[PDB]
Amino acid sequence: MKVHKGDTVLVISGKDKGAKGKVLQAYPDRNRVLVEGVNRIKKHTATQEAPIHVSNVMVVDSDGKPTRIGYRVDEETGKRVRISKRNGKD
Amino acid sequence: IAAALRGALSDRARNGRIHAITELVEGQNPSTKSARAFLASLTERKQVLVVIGRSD
RNA sequence: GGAGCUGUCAACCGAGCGUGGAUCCGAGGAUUUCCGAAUGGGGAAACCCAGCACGAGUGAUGUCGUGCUACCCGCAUCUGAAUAUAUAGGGUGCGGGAGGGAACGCGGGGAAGUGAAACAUCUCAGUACCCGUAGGAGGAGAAAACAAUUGUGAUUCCGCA
RNA sequence: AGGAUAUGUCUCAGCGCUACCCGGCUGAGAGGCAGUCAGAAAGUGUCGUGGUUAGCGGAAGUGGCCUGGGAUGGUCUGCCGUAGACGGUGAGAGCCCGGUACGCGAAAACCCGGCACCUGCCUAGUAUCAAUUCCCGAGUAGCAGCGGGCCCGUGGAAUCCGCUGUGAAUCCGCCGGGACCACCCGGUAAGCCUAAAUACUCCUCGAUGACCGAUAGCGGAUUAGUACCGUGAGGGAAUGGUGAAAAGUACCCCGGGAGGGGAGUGAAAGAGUACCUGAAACCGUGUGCCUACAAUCCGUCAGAGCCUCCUUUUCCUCUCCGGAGGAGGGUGGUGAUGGCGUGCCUUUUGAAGAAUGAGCCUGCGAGUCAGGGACAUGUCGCAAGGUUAACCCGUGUGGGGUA
RNA sequence: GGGAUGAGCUGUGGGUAGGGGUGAAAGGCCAAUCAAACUCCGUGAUAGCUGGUUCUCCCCGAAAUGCAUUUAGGUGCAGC
RNA sequence: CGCGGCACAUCCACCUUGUGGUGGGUGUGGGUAGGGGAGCGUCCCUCAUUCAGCGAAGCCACCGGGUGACCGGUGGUGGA
Ligand SMILES: [Mg+2]
Ligand SMILES: [Mg+2]
Ligand SMILES: [Mg+2]
Ligand SMILES: [Mg+2]
Ligand SMILES: [Mg+2]
Ligand SMILES: [Mg+2]
Ligand SMILES: [Mg+2]
Ligand SMILES: [Mg+2]
Ligand SMILES: [Mg+2]
Ligand SMILES: [Mg+2]
Ligand SMILES: [Mg+2]
Ligand SMILES: [Mg+2]
Ligand SMILES: [Mg+2]
Ligand SMILES: [Mg+2]
Ligand SMILES: [Mg+2]
Ligand SMILES: [Mg+2]
Ligand SMILES: [Mg+2]
Ligand SMILES: [Mg+2]
Ligand SMILES: [Mg+2]
Ligand SMILES: [Mg+2]
Ligand SMILES: [Mg+2]
Ligand SMILES: [Mg+2]
Ligand SMILES: [Mg+2]
Ligand SMILES: [Mg+2]
Ligand SMILES: [Mg+2]
Ligand SMILES: [Mg+2]
Ligand SMILES: [Mg+2]
Ligand SMILES: [Mg+2]
Ligand SMILES: [Mg+2]
Ligand SMILES: [Mg+2]
Ligand SMILES: [Mg+2]
Ligand SMILES: [Mg+2]
Ligand SMILES: [Mg+2]
Ligand SMILES: [Mg+2]
Ligand SMILES: [Mg+2]
Ligand SMILES: [Mg+2]
Ligand SMILES: [Mg+2]
Ligand SMILES: [Mg+2]
Ligand SMILES: [Mg+2]
Ligand SMILES: [Mg+2]
Ligand SMILES: [Mg+2]
Ligand SMILES: [Mg+2]
Ligand SMILES: [Mg+2]
Ligand SMILES: [Mg+2]
Ligand SMILES: [Mg+2]
Ligand SMILES: [Mg+2]
Ligand SMILES: [Mg+2]
Ligand SMILES: [Mg+2]
Ligand SMILES: [Mg+2]
Ligand SMILES: [Mg+2]
Ligand SMILES: [Mg+2]
Ligand SMILES: [Mg+2]
Ligand SMILES: [Mg+2]
Ligand SMILES: [Mg+2]
Ligand SMILES: [Mg+2]
Ligand SMILES: [Mg+2]
Ligand SMILES: [Mg+2]
Repeated sequence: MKVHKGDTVLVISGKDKGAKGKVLQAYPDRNRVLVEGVNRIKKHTATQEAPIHVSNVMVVDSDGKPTRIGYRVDEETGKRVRISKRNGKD
Repeated sequence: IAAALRGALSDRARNGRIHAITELVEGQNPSTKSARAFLASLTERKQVLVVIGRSD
């Protein structure tokens, strides 16, 4: 996916609309991610997070506002890279 | 078949729904924005039949 | 191709791998037990017992690994029984075949129910089925043809008639 | 074919006995042409804006307010579009995601095409005359017997094919023109090869559906040719749905457990792994009326009395009350009692019939389709004319097409 | 109750297959089926015979006779 | 026979004076086989329009409606 484990994201839909966290783990097969401090869950002993759909998060461009992900043709050395739109650099 | 088509076109023309244009986009490249602006200039109704040559 | 992964029912774990490019996708190659046309011989398919040659192992028998060893047909060679010419046959060395596959093709064999308000000619129907044999298609195909007083000009398939 | 008039792709060498004319043959070289083909067969290279087998990029809303668990809904606004195909995401998304329009992308293998290599073929016979001779596919044609098949069922039975017998001719020949004969016309059997237009789908990709939606659609959405049945060949099932997310109920109590109650999660547990919705038959529990002196196709008409809830009166006037009750009226439930009254279907002259079928509920289960078919009608177009079939061109349902 | 040293009984292995087998013979038996087994296919066999055939209203409304019939419980034509 | 509602056919007068309606007379309206005419309900598609998480479908109850098949309103349950 375009969202990676180390990234910081903005929740754009759901109960936690407007929360900022970093991805903890990604599930490409399920298209879900674990963002820290979102949609917490009251499990039973004897409040962790549950994954949300990757469609519901947008990658913060590390320069302010969230953005959609594009790819600039690097390589140039030696493979492709993942950049921003809306002031694209990453 | 031909009589029915002629009658339908006659009804359209009689109500004044036949329009004639030179071409849709003054350039040589497609542009839906300007084409839609031109069609909206011609018409404010939903269903429009555009008859243009097969080479355009 | 680019950050996660160790398939699924189907989770629980355990233990690990990954930007020095994993998991994943494509192509080519390697390995490929035993049965099966099954083909060393046998056999109640998936089991049993060999021969030859070359290596391994043992104090030596035992044991192990790898190749080859069915039958028929064609070609080339050596031999030529009863028997003389010779042939049948035999040895050797090269090639090939066998079996499977849903439909479609060509050649051959060929029902009955049923219809005839009974039934045998007739129909059903050259259908079902069976046998032989293909190919990507096949078959047919270049006038010992039609036509009829004019003429057309290999075959196939479609529409009329 | 063979004879008389006429001559050499170009050269060289050899041979055709010797000196010569005319040559002819073989080998080589020089040219021309063709080629993986029916017309001869393989292989080595090299090159494709060539193709197939992985893929990649790809525009535009974190917009306000309302409802909501959640916005993809409503209502205001902004934008892209060669992209408003389709699907997913917590509810109808062109702008959130995979993608779509469009455009790039191949180490290698395979396929196709080109250019070479390579392989092969072409080394004078053209024309005129002569019209004597030879040749033109043999156990064949023909004929007869018995059959097969043709519109043709043996018929006057041609043409074609098989077995048996008999058995020719080579152009002044032979065969066909529906018995057969004469004339005319057509053709040249008994040797081989041959693309395309045609048929099909186990299979692989890409789409589509006035197709099905779990008793349907494949037998098979579920272990499916499985379980199971049969010695065997064979036969052959049934079984999908929590929720957006497992957040799948910690802890306490009764209980051996199972199960439950309280808490807790969740928008909802009126979603608790026996889980979406949750009908009917069927089985309870509570409650209003009736029923233990009566003979009942079980209903229908008449009908008292109870019970329930609304309302017009005279009263508790406490009345702002609210209605206790009384009188009337009306809903709804029940039905003491009176009359009338022989189930439904099929099939029959005639059935309540002691003739047939049905235990009950739910689901499924029977005049359909094809064809320029036939007849007759309603309606529409054109009209002494009407109309095309195959087929051709078009993303289509459109335009041509006179047989 | 009959036979119980015999034309005996029985185990293991084998053979005969459907107009065929086998039968000290009953049309007996041939996988709980036999006056022609079973399975699949022809095949959705055929049946002048039995049964079934699903919503509504409005108008009209029969026949059970004649002739013929390999016909008589079917059909054709007439009659209605 | 009386009074009221419906339908078919026909006659008499108008509106397109039979495409069909309007008004009044008159006659008719049991029905199996069977013939003819007009309709209800279910599903899918197209065109237009209109509702729906402020709650669709389905199901249940009650109150109503039409000449019939049947229809509507309200509430409950439910979740597209
Ligand atoms: Mg691999
Ligand atoms: Mg491989
Ligand atoms: Mg063997
Ligand atoms: Mg053997
Ligand atoms: Mg000898
Ligand atoms: Mg073979
Ligand atoms: Mg017969
Ligand atoms: Mg018969
Ligand atoms: Mg019969
Ligand atoms: Mg082949
Ligand atoms: Mg061929
Ligand atoms: Mg992509
Ligand atoms: Mg709110
Ligand atoms: Mg959606
Ligand atoms: Mg969509
Ligand atoms: Mg989303
Ligand atoms: Mg014949
Ligand atoms: Mg004949
Ligand atoms: Mg002969
Ligand atoms: Mg003749
Ligand atoms: Mg000849
Ligand atoms: Mg041939
Ligand atoms: Mg061909
Ligand atoms: Mg099924
Ligand atoms: Mg269901
Ligand atoms: Mg078994
Ligand atoms: Mg709660
Ligand atoms: Mg609910
Ligand atoms: Mg629920
Ligand atoms: Mg249940
Ligand atoms: Mg339920
Ligand atoms: Mg009493
Ligand atoms: Mg009595
Ligand atoms: Mg009574
Ligand atoms: Mg009585
Ligand atoms: Mg009787
Ligand atoms: Mg009875
Ligand atoms: Mg009885
Ligand atoms: Mg009786
Ligand atoms: Mg009886
Ligand atoms: Mg009877
Ligand atoms: Mg019974
Ligand atoms: Mg039809
Ligand atoms: Mg007509
Ligand atoms: Mg045996
Ligand atoms: Mg007897
Ligand atoms: Mg038996
Ligand atoms: Mg038999
Ligand atoms: Mg028999
Ligand atoms: Mg048949
Ligand atoms: Mg009557
Ligand atoms: Mg009547
Ligand atoms: Mg009737
Ligand atoms: Mg809600
Ligand atoms: Mg529906
Ligand atoms: Mg309602
Ligand atoms: Mg409802």
